[PDB]
Amino acid sequence: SWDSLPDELLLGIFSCLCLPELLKVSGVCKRWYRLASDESLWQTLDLTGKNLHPDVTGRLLSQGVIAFRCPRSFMDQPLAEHFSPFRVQHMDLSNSVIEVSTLHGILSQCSKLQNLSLEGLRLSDPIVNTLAKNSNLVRLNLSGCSGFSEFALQTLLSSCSRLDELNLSWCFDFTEKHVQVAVAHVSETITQLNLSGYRKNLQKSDLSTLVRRCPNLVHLDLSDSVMLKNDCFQEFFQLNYLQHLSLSRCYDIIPETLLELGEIPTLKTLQVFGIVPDGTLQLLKEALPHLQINCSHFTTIARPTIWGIKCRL
Amino acid sequence: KKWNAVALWAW
Amino acid sequence: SYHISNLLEKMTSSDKDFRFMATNDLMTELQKDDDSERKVVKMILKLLEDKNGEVQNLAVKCLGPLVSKVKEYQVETIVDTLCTNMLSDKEQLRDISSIGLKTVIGELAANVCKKITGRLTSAIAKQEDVSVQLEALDIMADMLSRQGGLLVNFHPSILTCLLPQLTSPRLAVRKRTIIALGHLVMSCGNIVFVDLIEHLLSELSKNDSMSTTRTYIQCIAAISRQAGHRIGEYLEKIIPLVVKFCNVDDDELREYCIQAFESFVRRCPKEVYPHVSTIINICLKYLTYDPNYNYYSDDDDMSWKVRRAAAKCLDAVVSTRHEMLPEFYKTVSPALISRFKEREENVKADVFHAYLSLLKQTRTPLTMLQSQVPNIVKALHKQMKEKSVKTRQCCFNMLTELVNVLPGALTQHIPVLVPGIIFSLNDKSSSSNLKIDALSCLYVILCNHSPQVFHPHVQALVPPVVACVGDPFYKITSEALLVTQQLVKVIRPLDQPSSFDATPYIKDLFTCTIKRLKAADIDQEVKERAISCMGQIICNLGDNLGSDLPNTLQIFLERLKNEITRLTTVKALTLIAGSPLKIDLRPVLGEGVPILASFLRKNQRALKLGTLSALDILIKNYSDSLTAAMIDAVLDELPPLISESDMHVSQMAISFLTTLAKVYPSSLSKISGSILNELIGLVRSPLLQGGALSAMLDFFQALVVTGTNNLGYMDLLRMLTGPVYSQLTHKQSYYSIAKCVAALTRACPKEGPAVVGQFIQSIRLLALLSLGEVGHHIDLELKSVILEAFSSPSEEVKSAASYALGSISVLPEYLPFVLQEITSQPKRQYLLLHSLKEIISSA
Amino acid sequence: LDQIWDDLRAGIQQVYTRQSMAKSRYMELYTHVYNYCTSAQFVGLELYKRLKEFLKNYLTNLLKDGEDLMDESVLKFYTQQWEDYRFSSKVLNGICAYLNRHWVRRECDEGRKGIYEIYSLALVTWRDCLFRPLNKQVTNAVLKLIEKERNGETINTRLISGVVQSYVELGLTLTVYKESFESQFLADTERFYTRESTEFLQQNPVTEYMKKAEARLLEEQRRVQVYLHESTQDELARKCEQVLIEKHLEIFHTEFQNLLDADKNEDLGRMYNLVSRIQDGLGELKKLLETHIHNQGLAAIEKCGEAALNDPKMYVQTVLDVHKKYNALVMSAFNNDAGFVAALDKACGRFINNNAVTKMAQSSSKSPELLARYCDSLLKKSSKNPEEAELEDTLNQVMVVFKYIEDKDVFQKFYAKMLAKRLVHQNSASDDAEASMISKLKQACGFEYTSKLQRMFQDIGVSKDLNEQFKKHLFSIQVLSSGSWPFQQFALPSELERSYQRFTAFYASRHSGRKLTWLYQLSKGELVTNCFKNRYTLQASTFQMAILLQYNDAYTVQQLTDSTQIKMDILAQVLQILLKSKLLVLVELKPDTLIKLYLGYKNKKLRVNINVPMKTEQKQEQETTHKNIEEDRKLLIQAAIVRIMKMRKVLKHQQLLGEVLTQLSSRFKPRVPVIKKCIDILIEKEYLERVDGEKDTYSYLA
Amino acid sequence: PSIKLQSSDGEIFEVDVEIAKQSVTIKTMLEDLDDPVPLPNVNAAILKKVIQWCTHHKPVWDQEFLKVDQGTLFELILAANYLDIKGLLDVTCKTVANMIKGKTPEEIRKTFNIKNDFTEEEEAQVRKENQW
Repeated sequence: SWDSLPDELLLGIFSCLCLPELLKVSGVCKRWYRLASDESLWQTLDLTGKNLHPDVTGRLLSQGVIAFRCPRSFMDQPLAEHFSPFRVQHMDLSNSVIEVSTLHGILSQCSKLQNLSLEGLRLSDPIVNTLAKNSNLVRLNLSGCSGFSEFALQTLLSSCSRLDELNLSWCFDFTEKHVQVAVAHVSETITQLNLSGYRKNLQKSDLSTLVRRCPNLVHLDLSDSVMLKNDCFQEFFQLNYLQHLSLSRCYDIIPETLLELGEIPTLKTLQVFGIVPDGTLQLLKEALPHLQINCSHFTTIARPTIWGIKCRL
Repeated sequence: KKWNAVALWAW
Repeated sequence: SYHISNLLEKMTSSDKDFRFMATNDLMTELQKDDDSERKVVKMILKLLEDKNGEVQNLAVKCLGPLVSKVKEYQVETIVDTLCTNMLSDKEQLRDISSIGLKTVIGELAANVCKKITGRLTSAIAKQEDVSVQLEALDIMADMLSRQGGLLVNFHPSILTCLLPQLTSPRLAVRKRTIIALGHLVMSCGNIVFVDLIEHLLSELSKNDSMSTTRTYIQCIAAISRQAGHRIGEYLEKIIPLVVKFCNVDDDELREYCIQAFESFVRRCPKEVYPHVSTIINICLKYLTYDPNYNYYSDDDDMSWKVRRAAAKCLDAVVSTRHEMLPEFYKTVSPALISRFKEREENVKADVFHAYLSLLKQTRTPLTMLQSQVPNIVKALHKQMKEKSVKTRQCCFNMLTELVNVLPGALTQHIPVLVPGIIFSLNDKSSSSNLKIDALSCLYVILCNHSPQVFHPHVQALVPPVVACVGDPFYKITSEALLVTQQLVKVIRPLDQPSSFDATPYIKDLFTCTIKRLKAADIDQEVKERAISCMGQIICNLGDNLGSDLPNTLQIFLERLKNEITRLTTVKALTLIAGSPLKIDLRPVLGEGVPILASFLRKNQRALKLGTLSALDILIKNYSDSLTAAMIDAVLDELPPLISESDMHVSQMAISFLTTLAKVYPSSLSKISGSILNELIGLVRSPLLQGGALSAMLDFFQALVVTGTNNLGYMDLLRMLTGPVYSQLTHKQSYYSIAKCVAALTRACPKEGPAVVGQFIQSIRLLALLSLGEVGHHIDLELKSVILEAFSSPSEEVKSAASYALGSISVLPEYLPFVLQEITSQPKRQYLLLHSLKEIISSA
Repeated sequence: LDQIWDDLRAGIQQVYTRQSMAKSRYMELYTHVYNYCTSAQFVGLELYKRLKEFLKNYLTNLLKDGEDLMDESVLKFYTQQWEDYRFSSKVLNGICAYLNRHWVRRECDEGRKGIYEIYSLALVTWRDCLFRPLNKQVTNAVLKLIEKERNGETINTRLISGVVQSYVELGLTLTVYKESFESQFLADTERFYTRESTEFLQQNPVTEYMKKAEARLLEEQRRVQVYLHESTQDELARKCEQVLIEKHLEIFHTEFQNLLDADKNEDLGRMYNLVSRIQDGLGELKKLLETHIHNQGLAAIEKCGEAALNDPKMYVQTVLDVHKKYNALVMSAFNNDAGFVAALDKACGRFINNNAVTKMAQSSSKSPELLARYCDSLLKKSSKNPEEAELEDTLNQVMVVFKYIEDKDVFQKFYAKMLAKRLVHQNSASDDAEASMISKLKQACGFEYTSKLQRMFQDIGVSKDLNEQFKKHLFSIQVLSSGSWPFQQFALPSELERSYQRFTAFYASRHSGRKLTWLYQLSKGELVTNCFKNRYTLQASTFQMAILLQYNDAYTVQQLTDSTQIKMDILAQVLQILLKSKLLVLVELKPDTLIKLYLGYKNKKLRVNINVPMKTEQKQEQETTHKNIEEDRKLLIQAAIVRIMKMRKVLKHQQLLGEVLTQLSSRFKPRVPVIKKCIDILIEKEYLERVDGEKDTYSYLA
Repeated sequence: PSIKLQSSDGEIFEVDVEIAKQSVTIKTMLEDLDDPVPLPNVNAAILKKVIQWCTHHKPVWDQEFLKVDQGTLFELILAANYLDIKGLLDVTCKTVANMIKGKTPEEIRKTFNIKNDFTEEEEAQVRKENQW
């Protein structure tokens, strides 16, 4: 008889099943279901690209999922259930098609999120206010999001102090006030930051303030900036750990002045695509053969792909 | 007896 | 970038003012740059030929920092261009290049020396300009001195260059060539050394000129001094040549020959033995050589150097040949003694050094030295009156060693020797070291001579010594105190009778010592010697101090509490407590006993023996006043001391208890506890042997006679004999117990019934051993019992039975019986042989 | 749970009994656990709580036995019981390993934090029950035992090690080790060492205190390794240093002066080793060393008095003795530290250039003059031929002294003049010493100065070769260049007239186009005077030769002046030498005075050296060369100012002075008034001018 | 260095010092404490099988060893937990998972000797929840 076996042997046997196998085996008996549903199994979940419902997602999250990765998922349905605060630490929702109300309700329960990503989604003031409670977010991502205000951004920036990497780029609703507030309220522990897209919103004063505020910038990107001059280069000289720079689409910067960027000791890479014409790249490479020019077409700031964690279910 | 003398020479 | 090119362009301004200032500015800047280093290096190199004198100075003095901070490759090219400039056709260029290259080498590596050597060979080879030769030779000597091993392939070239230069008109070239040749010979190889020695011998073979022969003798002396063992092979051909030139009437030529002799004697002992006699006569003949003398000038006397060399050679030959001491005393010694009066001061030190080396070798020759003693004193008497400080030190050092080598040498010469020492002591012109040496000599003289001889001279000796005690300089005070301690013994001996009245100087010595004693801030060496001297003073002369005695005892008691001066105070107390004169130590003793008892638990071995000896002597000589309170503290700390960790400390502890039992029997009731148990446990130990047995046996003999409760013959016998009967892996424990019970039986005459008691009976072995030990010196059916016990299955008991029978016999009623029983049966032969051997050993 | 609890308790009691444990019983006890646990919802059944309750009262019963023990017994009791409890708890954890596998780990996973493994539970129960009451008593016992050890007695080191290990292991890390033991230990260290130092300094000398302190520090370092944890090295070391060395820095400073007064190398080294431990504490020692060396130098120089003014040897030897003594002290006791060698250099540079001798001479230039005279005395021919080894060391020491002299130009001038005089007259003790001295001066001086000396030696060589060659053609003749030698220029006696022409013809024939000016004040020789009533000889100068050759009786000074055409000023001087030698009869002289010859002159030896230098020649030479140096200084100052203005168009006054001083620093220290006067002269020469406005600023004008 | 292991049936086997160190329980017994060590639950043949497995592991071989009856495999499963050996426990767990993998849920209940204990409404609710 197999009914006298303990629970430890059951867990050991169940540790070697995939998601469909476990889902199919869960319909044997109630004793089997009790062991199948445990904090053992739902250590890491994966629902990449499969549509679902907020009620199903909320119940699964309350089970104790730590690393939740459901990118490009559609959940445009109302949420009617209320659950206890979640324990998720790495939640990914990039390019997810969900409602604003559904997103606000789900984000109103999680409070121990160590990392987050909402690239391609749309947020609002109440969503940002709720996200301010996450004071332990090591990384964050808001590329392509729009809808927030300067007041909401400042409060969220002030609340978060341990943030290491942030990417507030490609905003389609930011202005001069939004850009000024983000730089003034930025944390002093930022290691990698991207502020591209603000062609007519980034000014020399904002860049100078950011340089004098955070001196531990490892990776920086200022693509599509048309308000950069030699003074901005001198501001970058104030930094000491600028290991990755990106000044693509800089129409207001002469290709000859890029040679002075080689004076940085910790310079490793520089993407200047758009400004440097054909043929002159070899001359620039010859002038500074101690770095790499136009070698990383894709950025890596707060990019989940999850953050070294491997999903089992 | 013995005499020791010194002189300077110039062009 | 442009700033450097400004100065490099400016340096060719064709104005002397501009070049100086530009060079100074660039040199200042280049003190705390990728392809401009070549340009600046080349420009500095080109400035060495500037017409203006001042620019050349900056160019040559800026090569230091330039070498200091430039890439490695430019160093190679600057060194190469300097070397090729050294061989140019311009005199000023050669001189400036040599001066610069000296500084360049100064500021540093392996490859540059190899590059330099090839050109410097031809630089030295040229004889057109002696100037450049001088620094070239100096640089080659510098390179050979440091890391000369790597230049093996250059050795024949540098040798073939170096040899011709010995004929140069300038003497400096010859001297520097000799210096370079010594460094080359230091580590060159067999083939080069053979060629050099062969050339030197061939050149010495033909005396082309007197000037050259001096140089060759100098060179061979230098090579002998440097190489050492390598030259001894060729010494047979060298010796006749160097001996031949000694006869030539040249002052400077002789000196190098004698120096070569000294080098051969010191460095080649094996091959110099046949010619030692030849060298000795030459040195003896030339030691007295001084033509223009008999007993703003420019005379330039050189005859003192040959005498100095002769004295040094005699020192070398004396300090090496220990065999020919009688020949030395027969020939060398009178000549050295006769030359104690010669005028020149430097060679006087050398002759004194030679005689000191002879005396050290002496440490029969003793009789010859004793015969020659009077001449030494006659010669030293005049020399101790000299005004030179260095001369008198030699005389004092001579006397100190002469007294050490034989004790009673100066018995007849005190009346003449003492005034010189006294004059040296109270001399304002004398130095501190001279006074220290005089005091050291006086101490050695006083220690090794009978007290009778110094009695007339005490009146003269005391005031200067007392004055030297008060000298501010601290080692003078230490030496004076050490001398005063022995002066106290001399003034009033205690081991022999005397009629000398010592009363007048007692106050002076006490007053001079007490001031140093009551200081507490003076140096440690002064404090310890003051304590020792005052202890000796009180010991030897204590019935005349009077009212000053009690305070000095309190001062002594104060020093016991310190952790650095207490051991010396313990020894002083031990000394003072054992004087033939009865000194009243009772006021100190009351507090001294508890303090001395404390030093037992201080895990310092040296202190324990001292405090034990002090306690033993104190109880032995001052029993009359001993309270029960002080003795209990001493008795309480003993049980830790008695152990098997250190047997000597246990022996001293046992001796203390033995003395206490003999003298103060009342307190013996207090040892019934831990002390006796620890002692009995120690008895069974297998490492106990030697005088510890004697002390242990004496203790029991003294104790049993006292008659204290719970400590009786029966009780002690039961306690020692308990472990065997109660239930001992070493046979030595049985022997120790047997000897102890034998001692107890010897102590108590009424023990015959007890003897029969064990005689009736592991236990059997102990009883037999006890009976044998009892029979060792006191003889009381026994023969029949022993014979019956002989036939036992235990071999270890048979040997014990054999020893027991033999010791019991040791006689009129047993010796014939044992002799008969020996031949009675073959079985009773080994036991009989052992018993006979024991009887013979104990006869 | 009940079916196995009784046998389980019986088995556990056997484990804690610390006796022989049967291997079979172990597996039976383990088997009980499998049956008890096996039948989410893990089966805990409060077995953890049951064993916690079992372990609770056991420790209370154990504590009842040893709660009243004294200091000696508590250490042994705690050590033995702690060892037994640790071993038995390890065995028990081995028995019940099943619970830790599943249920203990699940409780932590579920988030409840009020749980621990069996070994940790046993340790925590020990800490809560037995450690809390007995910790103070155990710590006090350890402290008393340590204090007993510090006083000399021997203690059992095994008791303390067990206590330390038990304290460390109970941190479940060193959280409990520091709170309960280390703070009390350090406080006791403070209390003990303060009183020990205060009592020790009052009776024993300060010298032995250094040895006592270093021994105590070494003892502490060894003790912590022997029976303490290894995490207190720095804490105890710094605390002990603060207690011992830092508090008594004042008495250390006071002692240092006395230890300087009487040489004690080892004691000074010990003080340096002790004070070096405290950071930033050696500066005041350096100040005292500098001041002491300065005061000693002035005191030593003052002792010689007025004799040192005219005696170079004693002055130089005094300076060298002071320098050698204090250099040995610095290199041995202070371990060649940069600060102490700097202190030596600063003091030397001050007491060499300013002392009692310079005050008497009213100028600071007397020291280089005395040094040059000492070198010249060393390198002359004397009655005693010097040894090669001793001379080289003395020359090295002289070169060491030369480094501290700020006015090197005076030394260079005097040395060059004296070397020229030695070379002309052929009186050098040893040539190798001269070569070594030039080799040293090459490195220590400029290139322009040494070329002059090399020219003199080349001239001497080419003249010796010329004389040797001319001897074959046929008295010694020296021919010198007109620029290299510092000599500034009478009727030739008929006695040597033939040799004059004979040498002149040969010189003209061998080389033409050269004019030979003959100097008779540097020419020596020997006399053959028949009209002296004896057959003797006297070395004399050419002037003395002419004076003696003329009288071959009584003559007037005017007659001799007409005879030899010698100037009266030098005639009186040369005649006074003859009068002082008792070879004439008439101190004052008159133009018409008659001088005769004393027939039958009596001397100790026939060979008499009457070539004594004149009374005033030395003083006149010194004044002349001092004036020449003073004149030469101005040209260098002017050239430096011109060349510094030529490259920097506009410069300030203070910057001008600072640059001129560093330009001329290797020769002399310029005086500010002299520089100002030279600037004023340069302005009057229209070489530069002051710009309008912005006062105290100068600009170059072409 | 000889260790004797005793089973329930009374058979005495031989294990090396480094061969018995593979069992965590045996490892602890060797670590913190001439005669046999009885194992009340270790059976006769299963003890020999465990000894063979330990010697082999001093994959295809795992399948070859575990290609036995279901009851014997279940009995040997408890042996791994009792002796506290990880490799064979993991192998047994993987074998059980593979046996359950690729099997119909309805027939698995009968194959595993487990009676179906659920209601129609409960079964419908479970099926609806498993729609994902």
